Amino acid sequence: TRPANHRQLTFEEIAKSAKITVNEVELLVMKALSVGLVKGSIDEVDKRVHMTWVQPRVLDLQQIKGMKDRLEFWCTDVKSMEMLVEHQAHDILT
Amino acid sequence: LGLPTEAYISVEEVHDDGTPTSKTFEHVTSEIGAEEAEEVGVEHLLRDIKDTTVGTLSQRITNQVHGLKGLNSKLLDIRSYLEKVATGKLPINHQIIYQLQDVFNLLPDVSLQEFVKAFYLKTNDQMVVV
Amino acid sequence: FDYKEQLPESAYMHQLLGLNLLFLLSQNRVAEFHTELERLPAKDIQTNVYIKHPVSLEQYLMEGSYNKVFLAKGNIPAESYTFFIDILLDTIRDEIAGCIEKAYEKILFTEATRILFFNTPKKMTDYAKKRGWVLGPNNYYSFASQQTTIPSTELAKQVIEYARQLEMIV
Repeated sequence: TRPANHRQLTFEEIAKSAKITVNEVELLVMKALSVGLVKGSIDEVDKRVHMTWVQPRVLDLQQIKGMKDRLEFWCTDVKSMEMLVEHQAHDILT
Repeated sequence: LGLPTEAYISVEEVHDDGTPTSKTFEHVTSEIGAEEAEEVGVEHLLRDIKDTTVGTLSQRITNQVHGLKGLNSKLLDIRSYLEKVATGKLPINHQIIYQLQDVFNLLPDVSLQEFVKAFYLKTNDQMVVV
Repeated sequence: FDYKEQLPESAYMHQLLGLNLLFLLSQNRVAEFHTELERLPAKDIQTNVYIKHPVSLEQYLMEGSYNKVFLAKGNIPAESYTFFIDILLDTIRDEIAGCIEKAYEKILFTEATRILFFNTPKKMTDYAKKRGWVLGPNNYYSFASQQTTIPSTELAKQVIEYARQLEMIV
């Protein structure tokens, strides 16, 4: 669920999630990484976990509508940057 | 945007998905290559409308613009497929959804401070060379 | 200033010249004030009192002795220099407020009252009801704490400009 912008999960977040105090979220994340569910690292000095992957699974129609919305945004950004570059460099495009 | 050839291999296997299985095609990676004796003919036929086999700044900028065009077209195709599958016209293809999930996992984070600093450092190096 | 030679000297002139200079101080038009000073004779700025007083007031203000410029209210060469001192008081308080703006992180109510001369303490909310830097009188007023992204579009604009200038035939 967390987007790549702020995929820095926190020990307190994982505590408010599946019920465990913050002294074994470390072990839980270790188990996840070892099994291969997720990838990344755990900065326990700052008490947060960096996730750079997730094992994909099967989704719901609403979970795909969310992906559709995210695409809509991405397409809009790409089109805007395309128009900007094309207009700016119009006089040198071959 | 793409090559004129699409390749398909007929695979019929019990879907680990657990869904009814039907003998259908599966996409195969395709490419265009040429013998040397075909490269000579191709180049001769294209001699009049050929591009330079070197990166001239105008052509490199044009290539970047074409890259943006291709990326936009591919994103539009994916969005249209997502529209159709969401509304219900098409069924949910699990491999498609897996690949899209992996793509969104693979999107970078460009607002990270440690990345912004390195980016400015490299931009300044390139600009001093320029 | 125009017909100096033909017209005779106006003894009742420097009073008004200083009055205009003080008005310029009050309106905070320092550039016009200094142009007027430059127009004026060099000797008069020191010999005379009518011109020297506005000059001294601006000197104190631009030196930063706000206490001194306040204390210099009494020495009015003539009664005409009245209500311009009051507009100047308003301008001085505005300048002090600007100092508090650009500096003085995290200021308090009592020191603000002492420094930025407000009216009676029951009216201490003045300039917070009007200038109102979203003060947020959190007892201490916090100064409302009043005071990382790549501009990729702008940088791409510049780089495309370089490419254009390199690739144009000229």
